[PDB]
Amino acid sequence: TGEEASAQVSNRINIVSAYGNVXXXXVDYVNLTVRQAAGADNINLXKS
Amino acid sequence: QVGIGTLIVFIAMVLVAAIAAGVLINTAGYLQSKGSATGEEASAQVSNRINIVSAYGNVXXXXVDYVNLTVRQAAGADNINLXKSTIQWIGPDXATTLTYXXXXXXXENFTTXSIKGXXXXVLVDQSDRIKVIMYAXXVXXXLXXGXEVQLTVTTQYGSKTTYWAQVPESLKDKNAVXL
Amino acid sequence: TIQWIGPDXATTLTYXXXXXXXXXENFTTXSIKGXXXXVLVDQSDRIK
Ligand SMILES: *[C@@H]1O[C@H](CO)[C@@H](O[C@@H]2O[C@H](C(=O)O)[C@@H](O[C@@H]3O[C@@H](C(=O)O)[C@@H](O[C@@H]4O[C@H](C(=O)O)[C@@H](O)[C@H](O)[C@H]4OS(=O)(=O)O)[C@H](OS(=O)(=O)O)[C@H]3O)[C@H](O)[C@H]2O)[C@H](O)[C@H]1O
Ligand SMILES: *[C@@H]1O[C@H](CO)[C@@H](O[C@@H]2O[C@H](C(=O)O)[C@@H](O[C@@H]3O[C@@H](C(=O)O)[C@@H](O[C@@H]4O[C@H](C(=O)O)[C@@H](O)[C@H](O)[C@H]4OS(=O)(=O)O)[C@H](OS(=O)(=O)O)[C@H]3O)[C@H](O)[C@H]2O)[C@H](O)[C@H]1O
Repeated sequence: TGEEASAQVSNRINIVSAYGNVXXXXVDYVNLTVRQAAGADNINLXKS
Repeated sequence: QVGIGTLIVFIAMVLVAAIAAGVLINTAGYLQSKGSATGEEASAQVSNRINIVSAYGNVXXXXVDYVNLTVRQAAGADNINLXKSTIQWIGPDXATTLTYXXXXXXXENFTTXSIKGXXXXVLVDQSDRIKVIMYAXXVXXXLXXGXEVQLTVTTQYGSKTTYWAQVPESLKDKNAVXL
Repeated sequence: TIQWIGPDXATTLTYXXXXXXXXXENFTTXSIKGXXXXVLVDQSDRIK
């Protein structure tokens, strides 16, 4: 319990910026650039 | 315990302060770029201007059928492109807004010719004069003796220069006049 | 069991079989992450 609780609080994703392609007159994609927060461990982006 | 409880909360508080410090600096980042751009463009609006040196036109039969303007850089202005610029024509008949027609005689458009300089559309230097060419019988009817025209040469940045072109009282025995 | 202290009623909702749009005073669970759609196995499971 002690290990998992600290992992819950600390392991976090930080979003740097967001951009998307635009065709004709409508945004057809939404892309984000993410990074792990301060002191975080390995963050798998499939179980997320 | 209180020792265990304190450490977990302390971990959260530095993260919260990190987020709080994050928004403050980044918001200042956007305001920096927006502020700097506003200062430059506003300064360019006041400074970059056009001065009309003199105006003249051809005389056929008994009607001034061209209006030619000799423009020059204003005091302290930067490059003045004459294609992205526009000129208003409040004549005795029509009241339209002319634009650049690349190469012409020009219907409802104006042309340049470069009196002096290394460009025929840009006022790069301070000593370079460009001739703005305007067709009278194309934008409207051929000007008659007395018909005054009001012209405002609007630069891209927004600065305006107004010149009132007044055809001489009598057009007898003269091939060209000074409007 | 889920207790619904709402603005009008106040009941205790129990689970019902896969019956959406007809779920009266019951609640239904549709899986979001995982193989099981009624039980949370590991930390990565998410159920709606
Ligand atoms: C969010 O981020 C995603 C990241 O993928 C991004 O998605 C891409 O957007 C591209 C564009 O719309 O910006 C798409 O580009 C097209 O497909 C590429 C590829 O095939 O996937 C490239 O394809 C070649 O294009 C040439 C060209 O002459 O058109 C064609 O001969 C042929 O379709 C392809 O030939 S190839 O290169 O020999 O394979 C090309 O883009 S490029 O690689 O940047 O030059 C585009 O045709 C891309 O498919 C898409 O996944 C979103 O846009 C973001 O919002
Ligand atoms: C305002 O500024 C504009 C700037 O364009 C100016 O426009 C010009 O005005 C000239 C004149 O009316 O002052 C026009 O001149 C005529 O056309 C020229 C050219 O063809 O465009 C020249 O034409 C030749 O002249 C010979 C000559 O012996 O007279 C003739 O054989 C024949 O007309 C033409 O033969 S050619 O060259 O083989 O084609 C001539 O003017 S010139 O070049 O100055 O000597 C005139 O005939 C000119 O067309 C027009 O753009 C306005 O006048 C200003 O008010």
